[PDB]
Amino acid sequence: SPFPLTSMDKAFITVLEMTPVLGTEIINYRDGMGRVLAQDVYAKDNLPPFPASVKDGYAVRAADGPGDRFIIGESQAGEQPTQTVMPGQVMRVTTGAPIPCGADAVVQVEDTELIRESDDGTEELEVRILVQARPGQDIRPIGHDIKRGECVLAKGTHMGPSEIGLLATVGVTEVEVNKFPVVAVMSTGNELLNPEDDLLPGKIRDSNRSTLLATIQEHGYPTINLGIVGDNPDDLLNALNEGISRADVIITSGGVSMGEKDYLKQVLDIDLHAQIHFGRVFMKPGLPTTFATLDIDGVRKIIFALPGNPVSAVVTCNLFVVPALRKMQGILDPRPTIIKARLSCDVKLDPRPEYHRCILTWHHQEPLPWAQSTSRLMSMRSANGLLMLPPKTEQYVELHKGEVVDVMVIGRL
Amino acid sequence: SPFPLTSMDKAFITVLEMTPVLGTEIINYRDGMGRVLAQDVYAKDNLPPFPASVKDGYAVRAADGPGDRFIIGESQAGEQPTQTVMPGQVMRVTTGAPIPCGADAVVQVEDTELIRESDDGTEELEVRILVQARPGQDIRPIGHDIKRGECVLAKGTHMGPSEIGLLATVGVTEVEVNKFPVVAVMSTGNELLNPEDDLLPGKIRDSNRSTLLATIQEHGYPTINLGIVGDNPDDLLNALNEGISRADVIITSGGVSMGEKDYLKQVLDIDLHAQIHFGRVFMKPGLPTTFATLDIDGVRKIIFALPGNPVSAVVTCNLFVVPALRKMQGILDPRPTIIKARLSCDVKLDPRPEYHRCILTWHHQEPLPWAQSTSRLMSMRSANGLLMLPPKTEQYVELHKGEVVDVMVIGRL
Ligand SMILES: Nc1ncnc2c1ncn2[C@@H]1O[C@H](COP(=O)(O)OP(=O)(O)O)[C@@H](O)[C@H]1O
Ligand SMILES: Nc1ncnc2c1ncn2[C@@H]1O[C@H](COP(=O)(O)OP(=O)(O)O)[C@@H](O)[C@H]1O
Ligand SMILES: CO[C@H]1O[C@@H]2O[C@@]3(C)CC[C@H]4[C@H](C)CC[C@@H]([C@H]1C)[C@@]24OO3
Ligand SMILES: CO[C@H]1O[C@@H]2O[C@@]3(C)CC[C@H]4[C@H](C)CC[C@@H]([C@H]1C)[C@@]24OO3
Ligand SMILES: [Ca+2]
Ligand SMILES: [Ca+2]
Ligand SMILES: [Ca+2]
Ligand SMILES: [Ca+2]
Ligand code: NA
Ligand code: NA
Repeated sequence: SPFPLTSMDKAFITVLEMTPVLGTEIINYRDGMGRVLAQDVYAKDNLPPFPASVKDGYAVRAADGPGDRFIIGESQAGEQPTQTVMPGQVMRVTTGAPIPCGADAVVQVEDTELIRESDDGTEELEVRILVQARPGQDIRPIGHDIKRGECVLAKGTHMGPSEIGLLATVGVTEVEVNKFPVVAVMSTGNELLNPEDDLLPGKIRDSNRSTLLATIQEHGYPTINLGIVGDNPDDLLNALNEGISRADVIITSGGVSMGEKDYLKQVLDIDLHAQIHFGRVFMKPGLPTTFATLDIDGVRKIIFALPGNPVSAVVTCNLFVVPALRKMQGILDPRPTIIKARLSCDVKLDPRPEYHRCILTWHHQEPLPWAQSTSRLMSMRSANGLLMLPPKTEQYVELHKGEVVDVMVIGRL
Repeated sequence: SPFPLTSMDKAFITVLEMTPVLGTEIINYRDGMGRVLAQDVYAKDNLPPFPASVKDGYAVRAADGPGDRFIIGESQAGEQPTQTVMPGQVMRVTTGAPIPCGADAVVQVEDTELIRESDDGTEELEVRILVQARPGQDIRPIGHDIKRGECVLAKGTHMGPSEIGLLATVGVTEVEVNKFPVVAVMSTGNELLNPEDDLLPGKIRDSNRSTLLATIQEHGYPTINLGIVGDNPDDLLNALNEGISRADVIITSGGVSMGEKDYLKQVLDIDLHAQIHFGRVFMKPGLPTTFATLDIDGVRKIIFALPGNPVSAVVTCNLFVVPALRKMQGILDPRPTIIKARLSCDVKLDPRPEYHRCILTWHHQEPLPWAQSTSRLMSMRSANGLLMLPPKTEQYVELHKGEVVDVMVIGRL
């Protein structure tokens, strides 16, 4: 128009406020990594479901005290005992085996001495108990860890390996979760060739599509590759319509500044009738970043039209797209983690808030990491942070090596 | 035997020293996430491959100075111009378009005023240049960003999205990388049922297999599910032989303490003829953790026999297995990231170094994160750290809330 310069705060809040939460589906628990539960999950059994030994040793009567005992048998892991321990008797137990009737404590083998075994040294017959056990010692009573009827996982839980293991424990193998967003990515520009092409005069290879798709995939979301689209409104409209049909989220790059052949914003508004919430952001890089929604058939589609410059595209993808995707897949607080780190070099501040990929490194002595902006060993590592520099003011015009700055985590630390 | 209590330092060093690096394979660049390059990668083209405009504006002769100029045409993105700019002339350019012959600078449109356009307002004819440009301004010369013949990625680089984008840029779509390890996981114990089973007397559901497989999958490595194996040497040997055939790494859990039906270490030594490098570790939890190698047909197989206790299994998997897998897939320094964090509560120290899953959280004010050991909102989050508590000494017997401790990162922050 030009569109108003939207502040970074307002643009980010607008993305989260306008992005929908996807519907739910039932999945197998093994497919639950990174999913958010849409239901509370309850145990239908006690854990342990029988009183269970914590130790290799003997199930005893605490009231017998220390002394010499006849071993009446062994409680085997996986088998309910049938014998009752009576005074002067014990039963051998292993870790995880059930406690027999008549015993109220376990004495670990280290607190015993063997007296007699069968001539074939395969059976223990008599043992000396060297300690006074307390009732209940080294036994997990029924339900000690989980009780039947207990809610073991709450709706809203963002699951990792231990939550999957908990579902396995309680036998809840099918769970309701939010869907993951399907994200379509297209590149735009008459100068672009595919990565697989040799160069032709006036042309370059499309890198943004690969970088953006890889970024989305790294977060676990399914993607659709919509290819390269030329700088013309008909082709852009057709590609957007395909994205809308096939995906929940459409990411484009290129064609969002005010250039003679930058058509995306016109197509979004005039042809698609999408609502453009912002078309410029007061940020460096990323000035022409554009965010639109399209409500069709009771469904809200999300469209990010990112800048064409490759660094701008990947930075703005991490700032705006990834948090939106996290909200869509049901994460209750979708904001990225921000950590404090020390600047590795002096920096002159821009009037705009400025963002730069960096590598966070901890030195085993120092409490704060260093942020090295993108060495023989550092060239081996991928960026895992986005430095977040404050706007310059009449007071603060520069920051110095060692000073503390905010860094958004964008990769595995 | 019992096996010697191996110090944590020695056990960890032994794992890394004895673990092999896998062989290489050629992959498509799109499949490169998390891979390590086994070759240097070179650009075969310049970037840009033509002198490219940084701006929407006009390609000018700097020597003409400011003034009124005839527009002789437009350089289009993706098209080599054919006209030569002569004195008193300019050519319209867009960002990324080639600079025509005869021009040596770009003046952005904001530093100009239009004089005349065609009656049909679709063609600019005459423009006022308001600034004195410097030769080269707002042009990326050929090779400014990447030069033909330049090494753009070194062998040993652990690739993320931006490295994939760089491969796309230079058109190197096939790259040599280290293989990922195939990791087989089995559970052991006569008391175990599958997650899909209803409980039977004396039995519990196998959770370790799910938790361990999910942990490995979270790191991107292919897995093989070897199921549940009973406490008997024949079945254990057969399952290990299947793992050895199908996988690079075999993980078991259970059956590694000194109990009457704990057979794994006997099978590994006597039947498989594997070399057990350690069979106990002075750590809490994880005392019976076992690490073995098996050299067969010039190939080194890796076997981790982890403790059966579910918390021990997941802790020891993160401490020993994940670093080994990182070395196998070619990461040069496979050690996890260790960060400094503040303890959320007082802790009594054990004679053994102690490890506990926790959640790291940053508060937007404070420089160090807090480590909360595994709240309405915190129950929504998965563990992302492993607290690393030091052994007790005659001097240090306890640590207090707020004191700084080491935390190993085990999840996305
Ligand atoms: N997919 C892409 N891969 C690599 N470079 C790109 C890609 N798309 C655009 N570019 C380049 O980025 C720069 C800006 O492109 P442009 O389409 O003008 O972005 P915008 O108009 O959104 O600011 C140009 O140099 C252009 O060639
Ligand atoms: N896969 C599993 N899932 C859940 N619990 C398990 C699993 N394997 C073993 N356990 C339990 O862990 C505890 C220790 O098992 P055990 O086989 O004695 O380990 P180890 O001998 O290696 O110390 C027992 O209570 C046992 O039932
Ligand atoms: C409202 O926008 C402000 O908060 C936001 O939330 C968080 C918690 C998360 C990171 C970051 C968000 C990605 C962009 C906006 C900035 C700030 C400008 C951001 O910083 O910190
Ligand atoms: C040699 O073992 C010591 O260093 C190791 O390396 C690092 C850098 C990485 C984490 C951790 C490793 C997983 C276990 C051993 C500890 C220590 C006991 C560990 O701490 O810090
Ligand atoms: Ca363009
Ligand atoms: Ca443009
Ligand atoms: Ca067992
Ligand atoms: Ca055991
Ligand atoms: Na930009
Ligand atoms: Na253990």
